Amino acid sequence: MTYFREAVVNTQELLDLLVKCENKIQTRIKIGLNSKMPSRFPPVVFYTPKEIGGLGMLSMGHVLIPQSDLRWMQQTEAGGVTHFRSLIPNLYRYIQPWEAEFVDSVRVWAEYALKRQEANAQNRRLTLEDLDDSWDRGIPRINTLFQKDRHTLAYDKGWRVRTEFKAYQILKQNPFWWTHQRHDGKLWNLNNYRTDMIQALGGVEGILEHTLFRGTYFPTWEGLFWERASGFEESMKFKKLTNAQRSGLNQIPNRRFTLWWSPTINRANVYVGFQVQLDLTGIFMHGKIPTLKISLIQIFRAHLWQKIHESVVMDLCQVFDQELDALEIQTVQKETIHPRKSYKMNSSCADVLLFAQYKWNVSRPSLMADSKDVMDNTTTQKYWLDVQLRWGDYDSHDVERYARAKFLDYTTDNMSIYPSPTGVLIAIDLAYNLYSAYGNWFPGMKPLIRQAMAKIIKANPAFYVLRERIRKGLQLYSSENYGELFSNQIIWFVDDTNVYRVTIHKTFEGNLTTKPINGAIFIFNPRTGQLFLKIIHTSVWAGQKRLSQLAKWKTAEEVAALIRSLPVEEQPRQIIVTRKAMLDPLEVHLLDFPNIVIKGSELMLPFQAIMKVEKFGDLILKATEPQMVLFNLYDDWLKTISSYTAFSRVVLIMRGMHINPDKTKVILKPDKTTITEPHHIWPTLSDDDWIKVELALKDMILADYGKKNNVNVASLTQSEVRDIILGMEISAPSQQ
Amino acid sequence: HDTKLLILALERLKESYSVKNRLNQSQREELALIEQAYDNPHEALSRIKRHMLTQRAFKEVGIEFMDLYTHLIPVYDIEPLEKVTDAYLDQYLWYEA
Amino acid sequence: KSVRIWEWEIPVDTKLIQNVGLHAIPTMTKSPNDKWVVGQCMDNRIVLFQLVDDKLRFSKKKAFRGHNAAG
Amino acid sequence: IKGGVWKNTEDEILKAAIMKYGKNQWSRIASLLHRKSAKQCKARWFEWLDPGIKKTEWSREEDEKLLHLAKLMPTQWRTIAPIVGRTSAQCLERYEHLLDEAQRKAEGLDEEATETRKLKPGEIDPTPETKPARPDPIDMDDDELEMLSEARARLANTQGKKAKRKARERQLSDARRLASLQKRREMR
Amino acid sequence: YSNIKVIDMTGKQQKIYSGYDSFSMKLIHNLNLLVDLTEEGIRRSNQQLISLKDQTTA
Amino acid sequence: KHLVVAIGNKCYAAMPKGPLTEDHVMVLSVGHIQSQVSAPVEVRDEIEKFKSAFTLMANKQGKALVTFERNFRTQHLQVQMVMIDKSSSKALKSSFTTAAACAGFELVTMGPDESLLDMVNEGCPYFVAELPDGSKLFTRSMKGFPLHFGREVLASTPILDCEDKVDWKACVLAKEKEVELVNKLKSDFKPFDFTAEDDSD
Amino acid sequence: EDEKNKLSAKILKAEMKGDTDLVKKLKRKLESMRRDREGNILPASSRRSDSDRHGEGSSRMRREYEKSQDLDSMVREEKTGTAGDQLRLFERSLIKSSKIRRHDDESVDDIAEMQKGKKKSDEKDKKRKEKESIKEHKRIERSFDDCSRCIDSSRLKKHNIIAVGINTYLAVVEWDGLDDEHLIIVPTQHCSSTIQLDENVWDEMRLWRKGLVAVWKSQNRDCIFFEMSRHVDSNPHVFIECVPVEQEIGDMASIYFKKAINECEGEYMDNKKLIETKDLRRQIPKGFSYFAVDFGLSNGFAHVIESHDHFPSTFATEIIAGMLDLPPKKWRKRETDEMSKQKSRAENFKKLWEPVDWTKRL
Ligand SMILES: [Mg+2]
Ligand SMILES: [Zn+2]
Repeated sequence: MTYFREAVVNTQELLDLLVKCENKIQTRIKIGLNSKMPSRFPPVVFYTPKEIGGLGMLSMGHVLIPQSDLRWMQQTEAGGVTHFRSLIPNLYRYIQPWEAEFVDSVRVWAEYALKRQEANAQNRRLTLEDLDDSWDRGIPRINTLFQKDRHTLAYDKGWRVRTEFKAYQILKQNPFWWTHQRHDGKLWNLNNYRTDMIQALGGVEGILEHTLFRGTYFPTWEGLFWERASGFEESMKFKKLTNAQRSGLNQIPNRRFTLWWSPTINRANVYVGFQVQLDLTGIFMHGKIPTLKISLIQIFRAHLWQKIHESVVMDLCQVFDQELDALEIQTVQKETIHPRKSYKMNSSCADVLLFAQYKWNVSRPSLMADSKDVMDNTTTQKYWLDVQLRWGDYDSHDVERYARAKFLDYTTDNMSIYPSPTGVLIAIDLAYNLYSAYGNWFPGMKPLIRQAMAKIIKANPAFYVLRERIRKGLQLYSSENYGELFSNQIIWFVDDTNVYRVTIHKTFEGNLTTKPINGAIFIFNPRTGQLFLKIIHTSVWAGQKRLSQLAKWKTAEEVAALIRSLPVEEQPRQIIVTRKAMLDPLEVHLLDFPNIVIKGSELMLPFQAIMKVEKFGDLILKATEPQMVLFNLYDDWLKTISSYTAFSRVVLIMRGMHINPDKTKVILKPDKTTITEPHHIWPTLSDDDWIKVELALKDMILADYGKKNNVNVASLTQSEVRDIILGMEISAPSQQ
Repeated sequence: HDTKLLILALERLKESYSVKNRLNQSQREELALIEQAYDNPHEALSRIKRHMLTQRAFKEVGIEFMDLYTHLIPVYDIEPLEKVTDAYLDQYLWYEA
Repeated sequence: KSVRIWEWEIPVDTKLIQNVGLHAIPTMTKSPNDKWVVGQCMDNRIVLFQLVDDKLRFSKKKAFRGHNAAG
Repeated sequence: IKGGVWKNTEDEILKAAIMKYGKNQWSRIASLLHRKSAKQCKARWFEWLDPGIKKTEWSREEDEKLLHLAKLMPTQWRTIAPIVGRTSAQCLERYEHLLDEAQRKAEGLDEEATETRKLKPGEIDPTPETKPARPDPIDMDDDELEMLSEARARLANTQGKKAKRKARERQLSDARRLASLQKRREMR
Repeated sequence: YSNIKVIDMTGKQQKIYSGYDSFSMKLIHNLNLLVDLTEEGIRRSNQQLISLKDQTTA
Repeated sequence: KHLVVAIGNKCYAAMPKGPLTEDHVMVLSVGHIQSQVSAPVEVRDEIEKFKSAFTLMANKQGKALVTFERNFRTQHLQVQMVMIDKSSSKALKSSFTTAAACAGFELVTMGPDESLLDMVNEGCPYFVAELPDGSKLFTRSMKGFPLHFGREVLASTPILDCEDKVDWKACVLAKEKEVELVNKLKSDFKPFDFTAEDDSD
Repeated sequence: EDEKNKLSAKILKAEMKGDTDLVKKLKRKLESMRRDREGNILPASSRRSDSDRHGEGSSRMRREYEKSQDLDSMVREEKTGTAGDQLRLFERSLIKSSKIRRHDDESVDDIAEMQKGKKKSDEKDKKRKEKESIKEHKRIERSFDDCSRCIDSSRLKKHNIIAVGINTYLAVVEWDGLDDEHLIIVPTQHCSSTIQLDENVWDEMRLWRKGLVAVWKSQNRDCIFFEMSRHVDSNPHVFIECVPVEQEIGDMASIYFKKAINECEGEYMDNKKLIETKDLRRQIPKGFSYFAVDFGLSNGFAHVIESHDHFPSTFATEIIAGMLDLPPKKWRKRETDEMSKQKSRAENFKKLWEPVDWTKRL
């Protein structure tokens, strides 16, 4: 198309050939996937190309798209599920004809000579603006001046005939035999074709969501990158040189691609075929899509389909175990989890049975999307819940309609068993993480399931196991709470920056030499005000030169030992870290625990100011052993201010003291007669005197921040004081 | 000019293997000679000049055909230590010509 | 064609004696003093081992073949 | 790595390898010679080591024919080599030596013979197949002896995989015959 | 491990313990906890009100 | 034990079994220490004090003091101290750099007090030689390093001209002569010995 | 212990003074590891029981599929195990499947269910995986011990250094670099990319950059800051090179790298072939090799490496040498002329660096 681009359109017997060849290539992929009909094959697989897809077919065929296929579906916070609705290009339009290139190249090289001839008299440095403007123009392009080789390339004179003679030197046929593109700087640009190809799909939201990505469901696209296909596709398969046997294997490299597309490719729309179920699993597999079966066997490996079903049921039970009173449930019963209930698809039994002593009215049968119900249609009290798991395909991730249809079928099918007529069915699509409920609701139930189910989805670690196995099979990796701290739970902050520390002093060389020093681990609970402070003198620093990596392990090991020894009743529910690389050594030690969760704080924390607490640490440095010291950071503050203000105050005062620390020596004594008493950590100031220094410190933080920000007042006073009270890293206007 | 002509020669030879990637012995001997020719570059020119003056009789050429279904093409693999001399000479002849 | 020394109540192979010179031993007799143990080889050979040496590379310090047996 | 001068053991392993496998297996022959492998074995045999390679002095008519043909051909030396059958290297070094012989003849005879053309300037040589055959030294030991030992074994082997393996199955069936016979003898 | 030193500065006077064993074995609370509880009720309701009004206009 | 010359605090000075000269003394640590980089500061400080003390003793004799340390295939910290003529002191730099180039490594030149601790961390084998002017010669290339390289350089013809003494085992003197040299060393060092009056505490 | 060396030594020391009662007094003083995709280093774990949990029934892959374990062990598994451990389950099942005659009606992964092998193969693979874990550990520890960049290194070249911060240091290159003032910023302790630096060391690396721009701006130069981080799969130590250029080159440099990065690898590699840099710690995932280049304080360009054979390890030095018309020896060789060359260079820059108060306020 680059060489022939003027001629090819008139050559239309060649256009018939190009349609034939493009169709042949597609047929070869269809055969490799094993198929004998178009119907399971939407175009989208090929054209989705590098960015998402992994293939990347450029087209010259008038492939009329299925576009009635182009519908994508999303779940709202209400549990209601919303639907969204929308010819792929020939290159020929994008590839500029040679007439255009020859006229455009004459004028662009002419105007460069004028601009350079101007620039030679003007001796002024040549503009960046024109060089960014003219980039794709000239037969020797203008970017050829950028080429970096060009000081040598000036001496390469044979090169166009020489590239033709390479056909005698080298056994591989070269399509670009005519263009040494470092001289020809590059006579085409695909980027408009790729971007329009996404538009012709409606790609970015629509096609991503469509395939497997809803199974990964984590955020949008922007974080996500594809790793190398590490696994059996590469390392031994290359090493052994078996190639007679590798011809027998030859589907296996397709495995990464086939898994991602398989929600499309598996889809039941064969024109002709029959449906088979993968054992111990609810997946229906249509034809022998070659690699997919082992890929799914490796994802599901062990019972996990059953294990997901029982875990969400018992998490539902645990909600009802708490919501006994507000629902008038005298007990919640867990029915027998028959070991095939979760993947027998013809029938179901209730899983959770609720008991009551109440007079009660219940809705006719209704969806989570119905925000109010005919809740007086009937009076009854006995309730069942039933949970159905699903693995959707692009023809059907229907879960609103599937929840409706399966509820009606199983309640009416005599093969089913149910304890009462008043029931909800819960449906979850493991291929898409969509959920739906269809139910005879009593009034309280619908908002509870709505709230619980959303929180359940993330929490329910059996889904985490499934997702992480999908991510690993995909090799696809991503680059990436303020009310919770007060709210109720046992939550800790932890530090590692003060643990391993080194001091610098100059040798008689006049260059700098290092000496290492004792360091502290800072652990803090914001709701109780309680601080634990573990000192590391001897044990780590004597032992190794690894000490930084060992110090991370020892930080996680010492905090693990603290949690393990001190309670079983009041072990932290959450631990919060800014150092988030610190999450990973904690996580392995939490594997002894399971019951504890770690979060990455998303907000900046005092711990650099704890280096100023290291001044009080110097009183610790006087101690000779790796002792532990216990503190509460709240004095008289502990009663009155402690929940609401004192976290905000301590965050503000502690962060402020770091950039202020000499100035804080003055400000801590707002009047010279004021004092800090030995039984307190903070100055003896009342309410209003604490407010005066608090407001001064807050404004002084904003004043120093204002010195960069100096356009500060109008936006940053309203928005950024909130965000600085949170502690966001606010650097946004250039980053936006 | 010679040091710059040698760069153009060596980078032409290396370009074929950057595409081809798989190296038996002879591609390993050639890439060793090309990488050597960079750190040698004044020495490598001295060999190339000495080769062009003295040697006059050469190691055997291998021949292979390239299968385009309407017509074969004949492909020759000259010995690597000579190819750098031929490759410098090709660049030099065309530059002076 | 190996001699394996195993511990009481323990199923795993604590010590493995393995050499090509090891062979099927149909009869083994231990001295009552525990000083020596005798082994008969099917190719009309007798080889002596020390019960405490465990020199797992195997050895033939003293061997005899004067018997006219046929295994 | 490949190349450099040819020892004795490499020529003699080359001859011996040429005896069992040789006249065009040479990739297989290189398996016995490290460091001299595919192309260099063939080039050593045909240029230097072939019988009939006529390593003797250049007579009158051979020198006549070589100068006659150098005037007739220009530089065609691979074609010239069959006619004089003294091959390509032998022609070229003789021809260049005869060109030296004329200019040197009076004035060079003592000094120009000696003060330039006496040796290469320490440089590495592309010829070494054609020039020599070094003796193996008085204490040749472990480089030569390793390949000498590999050569002797590979010259002896004479058997396929199946014959070597089924010979063990004959031995192992004989061993099972002894064990199973004796159990029959004693349990009967 | 039982001999690992703890110092306690949480009370008005310092104490030293054989920390891990002893600390593992180791009216006004309701008045304190209730005023924090009620104010958190107020603030959470207040933030819900602000966010709901913005969402309502959206 | 008869070969010990002087015995300060962290370190003691002793004559080797095979001395290059009559004034060759070595300073070793009484605790089992691999090198000066592993040695505490007080051990290294006394080594620098011995260097100063022996230089003053050498200065009375009209000699310069040369020191070097070899941390390679050793388990006990040993510092060698050899006294040479002032003329040979200038030759040291050319002798060391020539011997290093012949051995196949580079000596790096450091100023009046730099290399000993600062260039490398504990556990690294290293050789260091300090010249009488205070500059240090240091190298990290210890693979195949000659164990007697420091003795070999000092024993060369322009310095001491005692190439036979390079191998310490051959030059070993009789026990009666060894006691004489140690007693002579003790007497000459005794006026300069500043440690003899630190004992009051 | 070492104080015993003083008193053991002081015995003769009193006798050198010859006060026999001092002799008595000093005598009476004595004579009375694994990697993860995030690029952490974490404690190892071993599959000691996983050979025995399987049901001893059907063919191999069915046993692995049926074996049963609770969500506890599955959460532990999924947090410890890399994707390699999941994908390696292909091997023994399908390697033997390659020999078997296939029909399009029932085939590739069907035959993979049918293959047998049992405990002798599991023991050999179990021992293999254990040996590979030890090899991984030894490889990791070698990457710490052969690291010349850590201040704890045995291979350190400390005379390179011109300034040291709390967590980072600034030094002259070890070679005939592109300029006498060719400098590097290095983290004092080991990490394999700047993205893997957490907030204090990340921000401290940026802090040097304001000083260096100001120092070279006083010369009317511009400067290029770039990271080559091929290291990330293997754990070598990152540094940012700080190369000064003439202002006329600085104005062009963003053009040169913008072009070259679009050409560094084949056209059909998977990810985006160029990243514009704004929030780099969130734009490129941890554990990916990448290149990034910044021009003065302006955030520049990055690329995520996918073919370490194709993307050249010298990339930016070739480009900047191509802006400076230098001969290839200035970037191909890394000719390590050091002894006097670095000392004069380090001291000369140090004399130029000292006005930057960040050097002194610490
Ligand atoms: Mg076969
Ligand atoms: Zn490092």
